[PDB]
Amino acid sequence: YILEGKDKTLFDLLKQELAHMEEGPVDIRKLAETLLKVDANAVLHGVFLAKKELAGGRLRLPRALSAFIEAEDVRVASSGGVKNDHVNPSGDTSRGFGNVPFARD
Amino acid sequence: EYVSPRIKAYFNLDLAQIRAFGLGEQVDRLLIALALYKVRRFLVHGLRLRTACDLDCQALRVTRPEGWEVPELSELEAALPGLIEAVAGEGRFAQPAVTIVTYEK
RNA sequence: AUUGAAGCAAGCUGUCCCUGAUGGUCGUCAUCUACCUGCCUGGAGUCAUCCGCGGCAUUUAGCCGC
Repeated sequence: YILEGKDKTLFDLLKQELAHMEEGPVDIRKLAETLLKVDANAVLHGVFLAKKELAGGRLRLPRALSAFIEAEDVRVASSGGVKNDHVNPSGDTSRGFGNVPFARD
Repeated sequence: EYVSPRIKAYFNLDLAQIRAFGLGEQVDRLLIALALYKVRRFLVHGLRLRTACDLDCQALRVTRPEGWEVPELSELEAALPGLIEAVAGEGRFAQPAVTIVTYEK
């Protein structure tokens, strides 16, 4: 949806930046300033280009901040689960059964 | 993802071979100070090796020769410009020190 | 090539019976052996919420478990 599609205005500007990335020294600061001009959250959470024309997709930026949650001394308990049939009344028919016990923790 | 109770970084400097170059004790002390400088800077602020690889230094120690002491980073900072000046005055470096070449097919 | 037969050198003679096996010594000696460096410099990296939409429903007539 973004950087691809029949119409895209913000392909031209990025191609203008990648023109410098290709025709000179590659600079993460120019990327950071471009992302700051188009999206402030992209600066913090990182980006990777993949279009062959955009310098082979070589340009990238790792995330600036990270977080997670963890547990210690965990006592085991138990649960089950479900992931099963998805059937059809007409045409393509492949699913008629299924189950997931898992004995999940 | 991996969990380890003991991660170790090992560093080895080949004093015998640099002596076998035999370019002069000024060059030897220059290269020793340069190596110690590299190690100290990496150890202080090089430890974000990877996006999920967040590492910290708990303690450095020497293994061989036993009982030696390592300079501090500010002390190497203060020594380096003098030792480089000495080796430049001995004429081991070419002049101009930085040399320029142009690349095209 | 055809109406009134080339569809035409068409009928022309070769049969059954027979026991090929007894025995020969390919066998003794031989030394394959010694010398050599593979190695060497080079970042794989980066961001992308497991939730569950199952069942009951032919059902937007309408809800409900783990």
